[PDB]
Formats: sequence, C-alpha cells, structure tokens
Amino acid sequence: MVTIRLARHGAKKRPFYQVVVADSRNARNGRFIERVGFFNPIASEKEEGTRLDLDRIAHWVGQGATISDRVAALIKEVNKAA
Amino acid sequence: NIKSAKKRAIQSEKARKHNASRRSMMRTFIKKVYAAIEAGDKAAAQKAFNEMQPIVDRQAAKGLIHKNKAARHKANLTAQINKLA
Amino acid sequence: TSYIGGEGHNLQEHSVILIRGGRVKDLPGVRYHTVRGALDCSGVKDRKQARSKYGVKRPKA
Amino acid sequence: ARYLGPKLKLSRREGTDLFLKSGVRAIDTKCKIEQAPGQHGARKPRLSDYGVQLREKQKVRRIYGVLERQFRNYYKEAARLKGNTGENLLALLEGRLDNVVYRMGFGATRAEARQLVSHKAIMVNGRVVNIASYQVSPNDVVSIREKAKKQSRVKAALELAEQREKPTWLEVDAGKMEGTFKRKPERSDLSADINEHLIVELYSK
Amino acid sequence: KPHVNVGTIGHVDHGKTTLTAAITTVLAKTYGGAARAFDQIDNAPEEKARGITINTSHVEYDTPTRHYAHVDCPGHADYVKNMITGAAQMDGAILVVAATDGPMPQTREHILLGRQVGVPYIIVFLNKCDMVDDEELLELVEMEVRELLSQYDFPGDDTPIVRGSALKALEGDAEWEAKILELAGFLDSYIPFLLPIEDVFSISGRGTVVTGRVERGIIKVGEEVEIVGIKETQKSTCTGVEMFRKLLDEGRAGENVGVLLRGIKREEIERGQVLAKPGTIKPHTKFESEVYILSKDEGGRHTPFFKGYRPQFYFRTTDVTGTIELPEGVEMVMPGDNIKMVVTLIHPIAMDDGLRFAIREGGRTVGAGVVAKVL
RNA sequence: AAUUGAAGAGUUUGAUCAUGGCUCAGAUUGAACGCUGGCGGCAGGCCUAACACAUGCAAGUCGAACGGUAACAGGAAGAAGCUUGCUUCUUUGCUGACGAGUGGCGGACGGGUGAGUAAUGUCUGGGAAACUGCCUGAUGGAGGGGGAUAACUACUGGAAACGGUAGCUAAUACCGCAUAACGUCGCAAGACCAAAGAGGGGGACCUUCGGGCCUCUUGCCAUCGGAUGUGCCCAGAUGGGAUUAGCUAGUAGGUGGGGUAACGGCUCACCUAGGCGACGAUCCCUAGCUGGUCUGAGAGGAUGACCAGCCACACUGGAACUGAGACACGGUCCAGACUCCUACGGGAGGCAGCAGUGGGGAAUAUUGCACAAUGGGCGCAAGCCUGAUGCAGCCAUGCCGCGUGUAUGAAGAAGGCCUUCGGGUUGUAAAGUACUUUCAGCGGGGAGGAAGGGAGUAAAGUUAAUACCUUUGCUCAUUGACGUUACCCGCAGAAGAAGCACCGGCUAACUCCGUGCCAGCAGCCGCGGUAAUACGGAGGGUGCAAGCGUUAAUCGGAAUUACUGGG
RNA sequence: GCCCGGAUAGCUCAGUCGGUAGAGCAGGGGAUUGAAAAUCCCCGUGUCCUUGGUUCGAUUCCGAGUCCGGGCACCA
Ligand SMILES: Nc1nc2c(ncn2[C@@H]2O[C@H](COP(=O)(O)OP(=O)(O)O)[C@@H](O)[C@H]2O)c(=O)[nH]1
Ligand SMILES: *C(=O)[C@@H](N)Cc1ccccc1
Repeated sequence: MVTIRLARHGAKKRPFYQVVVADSRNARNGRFIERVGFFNPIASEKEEGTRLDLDRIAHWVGQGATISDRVAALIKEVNKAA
Repeated sequence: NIKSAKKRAIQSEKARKHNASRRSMMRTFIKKVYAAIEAGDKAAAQKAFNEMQPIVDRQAAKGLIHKNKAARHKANLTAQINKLA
Repeated sequence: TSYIGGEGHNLQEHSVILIRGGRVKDLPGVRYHTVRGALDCSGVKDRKQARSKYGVKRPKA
Repeated sequence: ARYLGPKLKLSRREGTDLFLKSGVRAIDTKCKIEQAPGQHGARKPRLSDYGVQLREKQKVRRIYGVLERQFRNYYKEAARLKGNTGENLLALLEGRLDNVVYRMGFGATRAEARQLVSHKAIMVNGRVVNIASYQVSPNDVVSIREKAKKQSRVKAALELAEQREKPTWLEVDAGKMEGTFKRKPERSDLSADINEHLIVELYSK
Repeated sequence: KPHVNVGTIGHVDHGKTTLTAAITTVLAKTYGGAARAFDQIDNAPEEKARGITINTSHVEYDTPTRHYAHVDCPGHADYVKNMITGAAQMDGAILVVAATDGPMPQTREHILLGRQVGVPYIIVFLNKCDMVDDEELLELVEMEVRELLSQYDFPGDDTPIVRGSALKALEGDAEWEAKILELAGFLDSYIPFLLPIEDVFSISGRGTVVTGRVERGIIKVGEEVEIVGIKETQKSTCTGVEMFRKLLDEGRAGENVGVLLRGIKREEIERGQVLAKPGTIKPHTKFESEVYILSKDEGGRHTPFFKGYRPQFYFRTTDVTGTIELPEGVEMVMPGDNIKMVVTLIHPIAMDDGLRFAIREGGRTVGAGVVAKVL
C-alpha cells in the first residue's frame, strides 16, 4: 500500500509537515519514494506556506495509491480548480 | 505468554493438525503414481495421474500451496510416464 | 603507582581515590596524579590561589 | 555577556580615547590617560609581534562590547563573503543595533545605548527588538517606542551628538526621534584609525 | 504550621486513653478536624522500630494555634520501649493522675522516665474527679503529685494541673467539656517538616525507602525534601509513601511512614540522620549544650570525668560520640551537676537549640542534655 | 551566486649548519572530574555488563461475520406499595450495546540493542531463472448441498497451571457436488481446478405471516496487468598480520531424480579429476556497514554518537508450524542455565519497549501527562488501542541569545599594597546624586498549533422514488496534553544574579614578604643551595565568561610514511 | 543492625595473663667543602587511637564509640 501522508519535521512546538509519498508499512519520517511539496501549518502572512504539484500527486493516486485525509482536505484548500 | 493473542496459539494447533493432514493425503497420492512408474505400468499411472491430478490442483485454489509448486508437480510426473510411454 | 601532590595529604593504605594521567619527568616510572578533592582525598590546607586543582573549595568568609 | 567593570581602564591599556566615557563632560583629562594600565605601568612593553596583533584585536572588542566566541562567530561570517575579509568584518560590526542607535546619536555611550535597546525602548520597523545583536538590513528605519519616548535619557543624549561626526551611511530625522539606516558602511568613513589588516591573520591560527 | 508532640502518661487504667479520646473530640467539634474513636485508640496497630515490636496509636487533635500528634500505649511495658529506645518523644506530657488512686507507683515510674529522656514540661491532668467530690481529698491528691514532681526535679510549684473527668468529656457535657479546652489551652501556654532515620530499606526494584515516624508537618507524594546527615547535605524528592506495604497518598504528622527517595544508595544514608525542610536548618560542627547529671543509684557514674572526655550522645536516633570541652572554672565534674558543656562533635549534623537527648557511655545512661547555644 | 584558500616556537652544542626525534600554541568531544553558578531557546544525555531483574504500562480491533447476552441501560408484559399508574419490580435477546467463545484482520509494522559477521553483510552498477496481502485498472462469475466443533449444560481430575467424558446449534469456519475461461499440466488433442454472503431503505406484488422481491453500499472467486515490498545472481569496492603457506573430497563441473515461489551441490546417485592460491588463499586477531561527523588548504587521516537506509539479535543453543510475509522482542515445542510458586505428583517466567532497581563503572535523567496533533492497527463510520509520536520533568553536556544596570562622580577618601616614604596604585572604582528596567517574582489579559469529526438543512447524482446512500457548500455546539503557554500589559524596587585559569621563555600580563635543593611547581626547556618576576600567601595586571581550567580521546602542526609532497 | 581482627614513637614489630613502654630500619643536629659523598662528635623524636570502670597501680583486665579490612543479615 502506497500513501500520500505527511512527515513531522521542524522542532519542538515548531512543526513543518512534508507532504510525502511513502509506504504505509514504514516509519513516519522513514523511507519515502518522493516528497511532493511541503506544508507549513504554523505559517505567517508571507507569500508562501503550501506547495503541492498536482501532476505528481495525480500520477500516484491514479496508480492506486491512497491519500491521507489531512492532505486531501488541504487539497480542497489548495483548490485544484480555483 | 499472558496476552489475548494466545488464541493464535490454539488457532495454529488446530490449523497444523488440519493442514498437515491434508498434505499427507496430498503426498500419498503422488507416491501412488510412483509405484506404477517403478513397475513400469503405463496404463496404471495414467489413471493414477487423472485420479489425483485435480487433487494436487485442488489445494492450489485452497491456498495451501504456492500454486507454482503444484504446477511443477504435474510437469515432471507426466515426464516420467511419457518416458515410459 | 601515582604521584600524590599537595602540601600534606591524608592517604593511608586504602581509601578509594581518583587517578588522572600526566607525567612529572622528575620521578622514574610514575605517570599519574591522584586528584586532591576526590572521594576520600581531602582538599589541601591554606591554599587561596589556583584552587580548581587541589580540590579546595572557595573560602566561605 | 558584558564586561561591567571599570570600563575606562582598558582604554588606558592602549592609551586611546575609545569614547567609552563620553557622557556629558566631553574632555576628561582626569583619568591619567596613557599612563595607568596597571600598577607598574611606567615600564615600556616589550611588544612582540603576537602582542601587537593582539592589542589591535583587543582594542575593538572593548569598543563594541562583544566577547571572543561572539567575535569568532562574527569573523566566521566575514570568511564566507566575497570582496574582502577585512571589510566584511567591519561592515558586519556596524550592523549591531546598539551601534546603530549609538551612531544615530540617541546614545551617549555604547554602554548606555545598549541599555535602551535591551529594555525594549528602541523600535525598528514599528517592531520591538530586544537583542542588541540584531543585524539591521539596509534601507530600514528605526524609532523610539512611544511609552519609552523622551524619558529624559535620549533628550540629553541627542544634543551630545552635536559634538560628534554625523556619518554618511545612515540618516536621522531628529524631529520625532527617528533614525533610518541606509546601505552598509565602507571602511573609509569609519573613524579612520582602526586597522583591520592585522586582525585577519590572527584567526588563521 | 508549628508542631509539638504530646502524649498521655501515668498509671494504667487511670484514664489515659479516654483522655486521649477526650482531647481529640473536643478540638474536632468546637474548632474543626477529624476525630478518632475510643476503640481505635484503645487498640493500637503494631510497628517495628529498630527491631522491637511496638504498639502505638497515632491520633491527632488540632488547636487554633498549635498542631498536635498524640501517642498512646495500653501496656506499661509498651511505654517503656517508647521514650528510652527512641520511638516516641514528647516535648510536653499530660500526666494522668486519678483522684481515686492518686500518685501510684506506676504513676511514679512515668514521672521517673520523664527525668531520664529529658521531658522539660509535664502538664498534669487530675482525672476521676467525678467520684471524689470533696475539696479536702481533692487537694491531698494535688500535693502528692506536686511533691512527686518537686522531688523528681520538676517545676511542680508552678505547673498547671487540670482537674477533670475524661469519660464525661466523651458524651459531651459542657461542664467538663470546656475544662478540656482549659487543658488544651494549657498545652499552648505552658508548653517545618522534619523526619528521623530509624531504618532504611532498599526495596527490591523500587529503590531506597527510608523509614521513620513524622516529627512535624505534613508531606505528600512529590515534595522536594532535603536531608541533613553526618556528611555534606543533599537534595531529593519523596516519590512515594507507604505504610506497612499499604498505599498512602500523604504522610501526615504522627504517622509512622515510609519515605521513598529519588535515586539514593544504602551507603549514602546511614541510620541516625534526618530529613528536614529545604530551608530551615543547616548542619553545625560546633555548639553549646546544657546537661543534667544523674547519680550512681539511678545509673549515672561514680567517678568524675575530665577534659577530652567523649561520651556517646543519643539524640533521637543517633549514636554520635563527641569530645566535650568543659567550661572554665571547673576541673572535675562529679555525678550530679547541672552545668553547661561545649560540644565539638566528630560529624556535623542539624543541631538547633532545644533538642533533647539522653547521654550514654559504655552501656548505661549517664545524663540528660539539651542544646543551649548553636555555634 | 555555488571550497577567495596552507604561519610557528623550545630542546642536542662552548658556539654553528644540517639530520633527527620529543614537546608546546589550535580545533573538536555522545564526555568525566574540580571549583563556581542567574534565566531562557534548540538538540542531546548507558560509550562498561549483550550483566541479572520487583511492579505499572508498551497491540488490539470488528455486532455492518455468527451463536449468544454473563453484566449495564431502555422497551414491553406483568406485578405490588399505595400519592390508582407516582413507584416497586419478576420474566424477556425484542432493540442499544457487550464480558467470554467461534471467525476475518493485525500480531512479520512500529520500538531497542550491536553480541555475532572480513563476506552468506553493506555500499555502487547492472541482471533474470521469481513471488507480491492490504490499494488500484480491465473482463467474466458469484448456482447448489452435507456433516462436525467451541461457547452453552451435566459430570469430573488437578493446589494452581491445566484439562477430560457423554451430548447441543449456527456462520464470510470446514469439506464435496455444478460450471468453466485469454488460467494451469501437455507438441496437440484432451483432462482438471473456484467461491460467501451481510447492512440500509422501500413501491406494485408477495407474506408456510422468518421473509421473498427491486435497489444502494460493501465483501467473496479466477486471470493478465500496475504500483510497492521481498528473495536470488554476477562484477567492483569494503580492516590489520606472512613470525599464517598450501587449502578443499559434496569439495570443481556434468547427467538424472527430488526439492525450492524461483536458478543452483540447495540436496542426493553415478562418472570424470579438477577448483581456490602471491593483484594474498586458508588461519588468527579485531569489528556492524554506508549516507555522514571532526580535523585538514586540498589530497587525505581518524571515526561510524544522535538522525536516515540496510543486515543481525531478542535469557543460551536448536528446530518447526501458522501465514501474503517470520523460520518471529510482548508466539509454540525441546535441551540447558538462573530465578519463582508449590498442597512436592507438576507447572510458571525472560525490560537489548518506555520508566525503574541491583551490580558494573570515572560517568549519563521520572516507576510523569495526553492520545489535541502526525503516522500505524481494526472498523462503513463513529470510535477504540497506540511508552510510535507529541510534550513535560532532570543535567551548564554542547551550540546560541540575554542579564547581573546606566549617567554622573576627585578630599582624586577609607582601607589594602608598593615606595628613593615625595608619592604612586587600587581608582570613575566606591560612597553620594539623578533616571530607566530585559529577565526573575506577583497580578490580570491573550495567539497559534484545529484539519476535521458529529448532528441538521438545501441542492446535485443514484433509483420506480421527493426515500436510502454519495458528493459540493452552509448553520449550531464545538474537540487542546503542553498550559500558572508564545506574546502583551500593569506594579514595586538596582532590588534577586561573577566567578575561573594565569603572569621566566614558548605565550598575551608584576612586585613584596615567607619558606631556603626544604616545601612544593612542572606540558617542554627547566625553577629551589638564605635577595625566586617559575614554590606559598598578598596587592596589581592579563585571558575567558555562566563558564573557566584539568585528564583522556582524534586530527592538525608532522613535508617525523612525503600520491599531491621526502630520502 | 550484629560478631572479630588491626589501631604500639615516620615505618614494621617485642613487651601483658596489672608494677612508671623497647628494639630494628630510620632520620636529623653539629665540624669539613662552592654544596655533599666520606670521617669524627651526640642522639627518642612515644597522648600504646581516644575515653571510662575494677584502683597503692591498667599497653596489657572488663567495657563502648570511631576509622579500616574481612563475614552475616533485613527488604516501605
Ligand atoms: N470513675 C472514673 N473512671 C475513669 C475516669 N476516666 C477513666 N476511667 C476508667 O479508666 C478505665 C480505663 O481507662 P484507660 O485510660 O483507657 O486505660 P488503658 O487504655 O488500659 O491504659 C475505663 O474503664 C474508665 O472507666 C473518670 O474520670 N472517672
Ligand atoms: C514501612 O512499612 C514503614 N512505613 C513502617 C515500618 C514498618 C515496619 C518496619 C519499619 C517501618
């Protein structure tokens, strides 16, 4: 099973989630096939904080890979249409 | 050990007594074919073949064999009787 | 065998101590220093300068 | 962090008015300058090469009020920049907030200027900055927070800047006690007597 | 809250336990607090202190100004192993004297045992005043106690004696109920967590558990407590308290508890030291002590001592011997003096003013002392 | 924008140039110790005993798989108090849910240690003789029967552990039949092989009145795929010793049989007699490997803590089953060692999981909080479990930031110290005086980490249907361990916060007195023999800073292993 | 917690079954020399660990504690 989950990085009280394509039978920050963008939930009023290249994502889900609910909800936030 | 996953202990013993009993009958059907090949009776083994050909193939779909091991059996066993006939 | 430094010590046949290396090039064979102020070896008396070595505490008064 | 000791004695170590005690009385004259480093200060120092190289470095540290590890951290910054190491150090050291406010004239002495910065009185970009080691970026404006504005200290200090230099790599308003930092300084316009050439090879070893 | 240990002494069956059941109830209703039943005080659970089986009930009564932890023994021999060995000590005792029996020989032994261990104050409670209701016989019982105190070196000429009836204070009759308040009032007028080290136990798997009954204050599981020992003092915390292998969330005043430390060996703590409050007392290498010397017929000595004489001081749980310096003016100190002596003990420990002890030397109790001045 | 970068000095000698070792100045450390000590931010903290271990907890879950319901809460029938429906309350699986049992799934993940391993491993680059649950793509099927077993009862052995005897019933449990395909065995013809039903809603119809029937969601069987994982093979590379020189006889290859998912000496029978070996076999010693870390101008040298991938191990040794996957940390069987219970016949147990204890050792932390978040497990979901993880506690262990205040202040004091006793120095230092206040401490406000989920409603699809279900918005109440948070404001007062090494040269910075080859100093050269800038105290100065020194360790300097770069 | 052995001038030991403490190795003080070797001339420098008892009198007798090493427990 291949998933599109996250990866807790950063520090104590200062997270930085790496939206990553990995396997479900491994560690959170373990073996991953690729990191498709990143996510900053502790962001500011700057010009960034979320990057997700849809093409790489769709190529994985189209194969049979599952997506994490957190990422999918944020995918509705990244709005593929608008 | 003190763990509710000790049912897998009694599950396996129920399964090993079951599975091996099936494997023993699976093997003896193979042995029966070798008796005729030893005596050289091309007619007996042919019948003995189709006697349990479905049997060894039956454990394949059951999940007992890796299905390729079972297929390998039907290949060489035929090779012996065609060598004889 | 180690070198017991200090002005008047209190080591008698036993009492566990600590050994730190370092030759003195004054005695044939020795290669260590018994640390003053460790486990049983008390601090040397009347020493007001350089007390990190010799294990003397800071004078209370 | 700080030295907090007789901060005029070390000026006698080198025999130069390092502005450590500007205050309100401009000219001191009663400190026995140039002839009171220690007790037997009448003797002439042997002054070896390692000694002349050290004093050059030791002069500036007592001037900005930083320490060795702080300085070695600063020098390492100068190594990883193009152009020239000699100027990379001095351009960096002017980036100190307590130096900037001192150069603006809002601080009599750097020691006094360091205190207003550390006590949230200073405000850059409308933001309160506590750490004096704040490397100010070019083209930025600083100001004094309103509650801590004109609390008698900056008032006396502002007029004392009228016996000063009034540099060119920065700009002041002095109408609402506002100062704006321009581009980073060049060597040619900073005191003209502090040699950075001797500093560089000391940290090579 | 300041705390003083108190106990009821005297002849058995005079009214000690019911008086103990009288003060615990009178201070719990009119002032507030928890009350202990009489049968709960009459029956005492067992405890093993220094290897001796001791049955002592630990009840408590609270006064608006003072905190009290009471001890009791339904057997005279149990009272014997209390004060001398170092189990139970009171700064002020409540001498229970029945008006129908007066000063009994057993009452005379409790007056005697107060001398040796060093009990400075003794409040007297004349009990059984509900039988002898005449003025003449009630004052003959008063002078016999006072003569038994004055002969035994006690300030019997100015001690407040409370005439009362203990059993009448149980049902709640106001006439004798308020008199116990006069008794409780006399406990305050006339008469800081600290813990002695009676025995240590390296509980297998848990760590080092020090045993000892609570001297003063209340402690819970988790407080940072310091320990003053005959070494350089250290800091730790009480990660647990159990009593006879029975869980206990709080270690209160009077209860024989078991404190569990935070990372300490058996060699770090030796029996005799003390766990005190982090910030009250520091150890001293020098101090002054006031002592009273017995005579040859009550133990003591028969030959005097000189300079350099080092007797074994027994302060609550410690057998520390110390070379004693004598005051100027005296050379030979004969058995029977009441002079002060200078102490330079071999190993520093928390020695504040007021600490009582019974001096020994060779194997017999020589005298009773109290720290006069800390140096 | 992407390595702008390399130092020396002391000591052979009467003196000198070389050769040549020894040593020191630097950086660093998973650190330890000594002294001292104000706080905070982020990491890190058992390297020796892979030493033995008390207790708590660390993997369970699903009623939408099934018989049941021992318990808790309702419904319903009934029954008793007596206020006649206010209560009391015996039956009852009829619902919600649920101990224990059968079953599917997980338990092979996650987490810890480094004993073993010198090549069966790892790293690098290729390869074909394979397999691959969960997830996903495409195409068909999913028809029909039978008999046991646990729970549950009766009886019964045993201290317990732990079973036994005669019977009961069902199922997505199990076993046959039917039907086969581009699937499998075969040159072909032919032969042979699969399975399982549940949940919600409801119209006509239909009700042996259980339910069928239509439909929605999901699961089951087979095949070729795909993604992913896993296994196997070759080549290169991956420590030291030749005072280790011959090693090997299932060993080198072949044929055949058998076995393995798959090729194979993987294993056997027979034939042949070869195979490895100086560009190092075997043997012995040591040892987890790499991406990296430290030093170094580089090349290289040393090293492999934390993190990440991999292999190995799970008290010792061995074996095997189950299963997609283990030949398995919290699984089984056996031998052995060490503990534990014992009713002495017999059984029970493995902290190198997080804490913790004994002991070891120079030395390395709480038997904490919560599942809010991320991930994982099961489940339709809700949820439940989660010592993974997220946090808190402990320590100056490291990197980093900040404070211990500022300005003013000359009889240029007292006192200390030196003095040619004039004075100088301590010293703008302090006192005195005028202001401000980070962080401590006290008292109130207050981010953000929170995405969703649950219920409701409208719309759009699904359908016979406005239902059910699914999806896109929206409304209500909201879910936060940390947490007396980050941050902000107010109040009082300089109030609560500075030691450590050193001062002959190398190497930055001095005298006096005391001790007199004594005591001690010491890295090296070297000090001390009665006037010591080197011993000890004291004043002063210097270096650094909440750290300063010391020892050990590694590299550098060492071009004293020299390929760059020597003789 | 309890039971013994060492605690004898710098060091190692004799002496006791009460009678005013020894020896050996020492080391040092003086004369010589620039300072010592060598030679000559003189040597206890002791609280018998401390303390108390049985006292004409205790190192030695009975007692205790403390320090050190060696054996046994006990497990809030
Ligand atoms: N007459 C009378 N008897 C009393 C009084 N106080 C106590 N007692 C009696 O003393 C007896 C025991 O008293 P207590 O102190 O419990 O004795 P203990 O527990 O055995 O030492 C009881 O039986 C009471 O009757 C009193 O005031 N008057
Ligand atoms: C442990 O039980 C202590 N709280 C009390 C105790 C009992 C027996 C012996 C020693 C202490």
